Amino acid sequence: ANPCCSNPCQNRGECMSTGFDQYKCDCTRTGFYGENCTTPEFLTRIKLLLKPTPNTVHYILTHFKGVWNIVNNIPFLRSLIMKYVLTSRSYLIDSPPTYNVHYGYKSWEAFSNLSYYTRALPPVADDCPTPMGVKGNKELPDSKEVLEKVLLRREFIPDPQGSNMMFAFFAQHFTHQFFKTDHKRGPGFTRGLGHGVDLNHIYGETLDRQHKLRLFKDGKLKYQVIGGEVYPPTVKDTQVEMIYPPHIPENLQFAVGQEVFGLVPGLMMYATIWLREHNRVCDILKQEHPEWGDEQLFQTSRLILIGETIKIVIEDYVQHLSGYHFKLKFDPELLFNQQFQYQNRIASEFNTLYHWHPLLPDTFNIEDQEYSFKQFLYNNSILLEHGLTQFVESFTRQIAGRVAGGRNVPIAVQAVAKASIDQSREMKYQSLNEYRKRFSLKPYTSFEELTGEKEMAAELKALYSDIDVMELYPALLVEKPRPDAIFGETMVELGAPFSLKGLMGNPICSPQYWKPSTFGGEVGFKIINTASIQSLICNNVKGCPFTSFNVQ
Amino acid sequence: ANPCCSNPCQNRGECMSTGFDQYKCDCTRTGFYGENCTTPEFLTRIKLLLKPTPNTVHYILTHFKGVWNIVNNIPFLRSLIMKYVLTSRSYLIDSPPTYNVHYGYKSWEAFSNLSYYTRALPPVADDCPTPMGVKGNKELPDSKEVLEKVLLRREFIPDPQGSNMMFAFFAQHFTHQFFKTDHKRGPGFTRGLGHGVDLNHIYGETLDRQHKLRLFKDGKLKYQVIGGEVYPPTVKDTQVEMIYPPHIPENLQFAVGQEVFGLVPGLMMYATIWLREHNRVCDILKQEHPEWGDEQLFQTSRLILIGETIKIVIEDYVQHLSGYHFKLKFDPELLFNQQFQYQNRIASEFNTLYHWHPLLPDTFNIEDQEYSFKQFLYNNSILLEHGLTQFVESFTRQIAGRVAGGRNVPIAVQAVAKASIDQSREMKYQSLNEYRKRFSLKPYTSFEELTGEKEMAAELKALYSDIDVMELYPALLVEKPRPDAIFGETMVELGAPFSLKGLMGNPICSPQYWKPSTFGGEVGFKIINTASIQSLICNNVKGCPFTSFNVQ
Ligand code: HEM
Ligand code: HEM
Ligand SMILES: CCCCCCCCO[C@@H]1O[C@H](CO)[C@@H](O)[C@H](O)[C@H]1O
Ligand SMILES: CCCCCCCCO[C@@H]1O[C@H](CO)[C@@H](O)[C@H](O)[C@H]1O
Ligand SMILES: CCCCCCCCO[C@@H]1O[C@H](CO)[C@@H](O)[C@H](O)[C@H]1O
Ligand SMILES: C[C@@H](C(=O)O)c1ccc(-c2ccccc2)c(F)c1
Ligand SMILES: C[C@@H](C(=O)O)c1ccc(-c2ccccc2)c(F)c1
Repeated sequence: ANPCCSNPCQNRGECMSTGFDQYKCDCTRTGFYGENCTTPEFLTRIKLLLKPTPNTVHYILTHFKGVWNIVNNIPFLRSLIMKYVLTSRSYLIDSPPTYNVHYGYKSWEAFSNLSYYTRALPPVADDCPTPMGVKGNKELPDSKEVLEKVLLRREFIPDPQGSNMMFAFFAQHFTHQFFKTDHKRGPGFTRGLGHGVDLNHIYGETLDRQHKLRLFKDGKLKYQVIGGEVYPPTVKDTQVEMIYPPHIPENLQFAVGQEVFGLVPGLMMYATIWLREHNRVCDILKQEHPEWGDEQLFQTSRLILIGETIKIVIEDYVQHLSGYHFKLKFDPELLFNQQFQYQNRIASEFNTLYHWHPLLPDTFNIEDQEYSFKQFLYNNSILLEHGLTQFVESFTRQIAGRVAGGRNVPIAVQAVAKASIDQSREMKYQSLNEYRKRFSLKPYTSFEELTGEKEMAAELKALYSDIDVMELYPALLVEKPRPDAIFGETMVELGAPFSLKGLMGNPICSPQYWKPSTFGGEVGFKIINTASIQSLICNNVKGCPFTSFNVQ
Repeated sequence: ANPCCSNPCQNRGECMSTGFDQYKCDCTRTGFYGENCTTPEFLTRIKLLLKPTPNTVHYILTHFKGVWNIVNNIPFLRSLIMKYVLTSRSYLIDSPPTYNVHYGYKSWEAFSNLSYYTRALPPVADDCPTPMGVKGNKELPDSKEVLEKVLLRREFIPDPQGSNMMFAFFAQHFTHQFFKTDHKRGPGFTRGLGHGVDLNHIYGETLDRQHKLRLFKDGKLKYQVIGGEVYPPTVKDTQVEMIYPPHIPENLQFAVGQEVFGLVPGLMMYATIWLREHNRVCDILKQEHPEWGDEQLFQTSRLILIGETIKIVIEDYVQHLSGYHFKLKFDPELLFNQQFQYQNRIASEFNTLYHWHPLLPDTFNIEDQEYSFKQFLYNNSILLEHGLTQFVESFTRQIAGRVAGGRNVPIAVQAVAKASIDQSREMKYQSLNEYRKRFSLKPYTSFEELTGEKEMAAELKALYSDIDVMELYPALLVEKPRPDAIFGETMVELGAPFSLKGLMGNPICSPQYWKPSTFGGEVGFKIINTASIQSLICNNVKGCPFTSFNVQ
């Protein structure tokens, strides 16, 4: 019915219904015109003949190690490059946001309501004939079928890039401050109203909760000592609501401030590290500022840890998963002479694409022992038994699984992966090809071009029947990996834009904030500007265990 | 104690304590350096020698009517000018925000917490020796004394600019969607979490409330017919909470959606106009879109009314109060090639400066009759008796009072004006001269330079004793007016930046939103781009009564 169902408008033009059976395209600012925004303006034809493809650019970035090594030591150039990556990725995101689960037209409710995840492409109208609009059968393939045929893991497939468990758990810990689905509401609703890197997973989403985790002395977070070691305080001591199975002994119910973080020792590990880091920064600030009271110590520390997080997320985490020889840079000043919006809203599709469960192993090897999921889950006593040092050491040593390439989703979390398919559809996502087009990729012409192999492709073609109806979630996990890479094109070309906006669109990166005073002086500012995953573990973990997001 | 009390840092540099008795200035990006950021960089010395003063620029803008008349008809120039006014005003506001009642250092709580009004200058530390930091006596002059000596009105003083009661009630109606102090919390806390022009005063702040005001047919707001005329529905019909004295008859309790708007027929007038305008836009959208359902009609209409409001607020309201011969422009595209943040946060100081009660007359003349405050307050039957037409006619005819120039605050609202003084101090505002410095004005050197006269100046000098301790609120109302103007320099030089950010930093002004499809097509877009206070009254009010913000 809805004449817009076929998603006729191209190149980011917007489709609007003009009567029951006709439509119109708003080609404004697209660089195109015509009934569908398919015919290019002049300058557009040139830009197109000069735009290297994602894969081309990707090759250049992962080869010529000798040349990059030289560039990386010319500030004028490194900066010039990083600036480009930042701006060119960002113009891909709508800021301020538009569209959410319930609104496929622009609307104020959509903009104002912070409870929704925003949406990079509008949902498919509720009254379209097929789930993807017009193409395909009345019903999408059985999710159980897709799961089992192309997703589930037979034999564990290690990541060729060397991603270890430090990387996998950091990914899980970090993203879980801004992916916090509100299930009381539905998928598509978030509980993280910060919509970004505000460290709510350390400090708590609400004021009431933060106060319960706080010591109110020297700006510090409450903590306990077990052995000679610092761990978070108990639910009993703080009364902060945490999610634990009823069988968990009272002294093992840790607080930390993202309620879900008790369910995996790997999460509880980072929670501890960061808690230690905060109190560490407090002792530093208190030395430079004997006149400062409890509140400002705490507030300044949180601002510093936010800095540290972004610094590390860009220069170590992203650095690693990118595979680039070019040395990425966290430098807010690169943006001070550019058009850029210091705001952000986390997109449903970012959440969806970030379900990297293939990273998980079949057992968790905390050097010495090997634990199954059942043993590992909600079992902090493991953390206490081994200590942080063993753990860092063990998790740095263990390879995580390859994400793209198909058939690597651990059976232990199959319910999750199915849910991902089901909720994708519940939220009315558009097709894989529609998202590719949305992000300046060329659409796939065959399941075989998507996977880069023959078997899974045939299996998919039997279920979906038409490449143009292939769903976004599955395609991501099944997509042909870049050469010796962990992800395919789609993952990286949707992810980077979402990721960099959430990173750089943080108030502390804005000119008013980005100055020494903001962080208690040159000494606190340095804490941000020299932060690394390595030093985070070095300053806070008992030995000074070597780490990396990289299995050496 | 707090070594930062003396506000030693100049030119917008930030002061930070570095030990109990010493301080440091962060001169980052100010254009200055040195212990206090007082000594200019080179390019700064030049910019300074070329910066015409506010009064100079103001002269040029209000004279040469012949030249402006020519410029106003050269698009390339009008646009070029408007662009400049927009960008140059805006760089005066911190965006994203910083500082609020409780935070004089940068902090995350300050940034994240939408319940606070933000603050253009930090508060004075709770442990400073004097209220203004270091200067002045242990205590500020008695508020009752300042009120009575220089504020209260003896003889009504009409505005030399011709501002009428249409202007005064529009100002009150318009600003009361974003000035909504939460008295449960304190001054310095707001209830309008939209922080800007979101038309919550028509539609309601919450979803629950909006639904109660909605008809759920053709996108329309609920309404009743009395006589043959459209007025808002009753509290009884909708159950929407409204503030009315207990003696008000049930059929006179109107709904509208800003709970306070029942307390003045001038407010209830605009509320009705805008309600009519919404349903008018719905009938239009329904014609261009027979396929559209209730929700999208409603949502698109609200987006259009938001446009109309900003269009009118800039090209008629601001136009009028400015006194400029230059024809201001509402054109979001003027910013598309500039650095500008499409966000906003309403500042406590904006609230404070906008207390324009001097505008009010001694009696409200609804042509024929003359009502006192007691008669006018919470008395909608007046609105019913006369109708909208008489009212528009009457209010266009009646001059409002001059705001600056001293001694024009109606005795009827003296409690309010005192409150303003008291709450200013409760919230720890800095001195008038500190705010002047903050907005690139030269500080006043004598009460006599501030007022431009002898009597009130001597009266003030006896109370405050030192010009550097003169409070911001009183100074605004007492300040020497620009020539035949309603406001002085300070009012206009603080106001414009706050006002324009709130206006242009609205999502609909951002490139993604500013296109025809957003508003249901070319026909809806036009409704925005041709809106005027005149046509608003023309399309909605029974005759087609002539109006203006201007007593002719
Ligand atoms: C032992 C390790 C892990 C376990 C036990 C686990 C299990 C789960 C479970 C039970 C859910 C909730 C599913 C639902 O509510 O439908 C979930 C969601 C999710 N998982 Fe994992 N997972 C693990 C590791 C990871 C890792 C390493 C990542 C890396 C990014 C990740 C990414 C996500 C994301 C983004 C969600 C979205 C949930 C939300 O929006 O709150 N997970 N996982
Ligand atoms: C009959 C006309 C008016 C009456 C009876 C009136 C009275 C009041 C009252 C009772 C308050 C709240 C007192 C308090 O919250 O402590 C207030 C606040 C305020 N008034 Fe008016 N006033 C009138 C007209 C105006 C006009 C024409 C303006 C033009 C701008 C204006 C600007 C403001 C502002 C900005 C506030 C503070 C808003 C808030 O935080 O709630 N008022 N006035
Ligand atoms: C080749 C080394 C310098 C340039 C690095 C650019 C990093 C990201 O470049 C990306 O390339 C894609 C295709 O060109 C585009 O679609 C993206 O918009 C762009 O961000
Ligand atoms: C994780 C293993 C259990 C679920 C798979 C059963 C349903 C279909 O899985 C089949 O089995 C083989 C797997 O190697 C493939 O060769 C087939 O192509 C695949 O379709
Ligand atoms: C001759 C100039 C034509 C009108 C343009 C000026 C628009 C506003 O000019 C204002 O002037 C003040 C002092 O220079 C500054 O405080 C502001 O930065 C600026 O916005
Ligand atoms: C370095 C940068 C880039 O290539 O532009 C980048 C940023 C973020 C990512 C990323 C981050 C998280 C998920 C998916 C992708 C990326 F793959 C590359
Ligand atoms: C025209 C423009 C300007 O001078 O830059 C302008 C904008 C807003 C205002 C204004 C608006 C509200 C309160 C105080 C001042 C102004 F007086 C002038």
